[PDB]
Amino acid sequence: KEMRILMLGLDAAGKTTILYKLKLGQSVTTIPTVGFNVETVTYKNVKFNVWDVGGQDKIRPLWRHYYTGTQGLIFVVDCADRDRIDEARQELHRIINDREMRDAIILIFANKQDLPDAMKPHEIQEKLGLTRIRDRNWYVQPSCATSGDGLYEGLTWLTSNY
Amino acid sequence: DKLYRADSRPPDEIKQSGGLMPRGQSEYFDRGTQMNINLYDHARGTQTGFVRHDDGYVSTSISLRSAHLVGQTILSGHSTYYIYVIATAPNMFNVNDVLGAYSPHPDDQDVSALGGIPYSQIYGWYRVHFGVLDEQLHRNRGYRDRYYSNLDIAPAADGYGLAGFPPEHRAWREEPWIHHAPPGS
Ligand SMILES: NC(=O)c1ccc[n+]([C@@H]2O[C@H](COP(=O)([O-])OP(=O)(O)OC[C@H]3O[C@@H](n4cnc5c(N)ncnc54)[C@H](O)[C@@H]3O)[C@@H](O)[C@H]2O)c1
Ligand SMILES: Nc1nc2c(ncn2[C@@H]2O[C@H](COP(=O)(O)OP(=O)(O)OP(=O)(O)O)[C@@H](O)[C@H]2O)c(=O)[nH]1
Ligand SMILES: [Mg+2]
Ligand code: NA
Repeated sequence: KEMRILMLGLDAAGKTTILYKLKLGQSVTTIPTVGFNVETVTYKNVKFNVWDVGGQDKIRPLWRHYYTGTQGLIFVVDCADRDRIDEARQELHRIINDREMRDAIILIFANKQDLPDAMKPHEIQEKLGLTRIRDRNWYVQPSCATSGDGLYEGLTWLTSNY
Repeated sequence: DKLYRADSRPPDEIKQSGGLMPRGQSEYFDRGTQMNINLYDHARGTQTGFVRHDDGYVSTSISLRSAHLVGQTILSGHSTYYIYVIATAPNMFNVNDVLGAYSPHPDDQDVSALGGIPYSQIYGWYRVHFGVLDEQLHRNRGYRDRYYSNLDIAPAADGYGLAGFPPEHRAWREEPWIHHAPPGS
């Protein structure tokens, strides 16, 4: 079985770190992503084709040109970044309201739980307005991408829930 | 459909670089410099006319014949070079469509990849020796068609915001760039 995954979120959320922690088992130093990275990862007998697309403001209009064929959305949020949680909400709802994304289940990585000021999953769920999403499954998974905690639990949710 | 990039680096070096990466990427890891993703700067290049060290784009051609002509210009001093055959994906932009009539060197006929081109996107390559394509295409075993077969280059409408004309440039007061104008332009 195969699953085409689109991983989106604002810049600095932790997307590329997640991708390379999963594919390499290691924590890498990153460059801000302006195009995309793509890797295939095998877990509990599922081949996950994960697309890591750049989240800076100027290149968000390109997100939709990756929606085709997507079976799960991974939306990564920087939980220490309270100043941008609301912008994160607006970008999420713009994604899920595109017709090409109607049937993609949504995993939220509530990332950077290691940081002191960090918003926890209850708070993230509410600041993202997720209960207004009533037409598909979603779930908020706490994570620290650098240490890898939360990631395979997220991947487990994706398999179980599709 | 496919794109074609003439490049003097051999396939083994490309594989170990993870693909065809922009110059700006090395600059970033080497001295923290942020990549320049203004398409106009990429197309204009440096005052003196050369490729910027911070360039966030990688140039490709739309035909094998154009890529070869580029190789016989830019790469004339290399007795061996490669033409990489590349699938389409949405980090690619038709420079002349995005810059429109303001494209500074429209003869380049460039389709450029923002952030570079991963190895999995490279279908294969032609070796060019003393300017001649004598050999059949060598297929990239690392290519992944299913990744790319359903994706296209970005449409120009979603490229306009990346045109990056300088702030006082008149394009910013006209369609289509006016909808992305920085403040005061
Ligand atoms: N290369 C092409 O097939 C191509 C296609 C269409 C248009 N053009 C035009 O040709 C002109 C020059 O383009 P170009 O893309 O060859 O210049 P470039 O600087 O990217 O490439 C020139 C050479 O520099 C080296 N190089 C490139 N990127 C590198 C990297 N990241 N790390 C180490 N070495 C690297 C390679 O030896 C390469 O052949 C531009 O005007 C462009 O519009 C080129
Ligand atoms: N403290 C902490 N830092 C993290 C965590 N995950 C990622 N980071 C860091 O946050 C910064 C951004 O990480 P990236 O993986 O590049 O984020 P990005 O979402 O890919 O950004 P774009 O490519 O611009 O879209 C880096 O310094 C990472 O090391 C985490 O769980 N905890
Ligand atoms: Mg990234
Ligand atoms: Na394609």
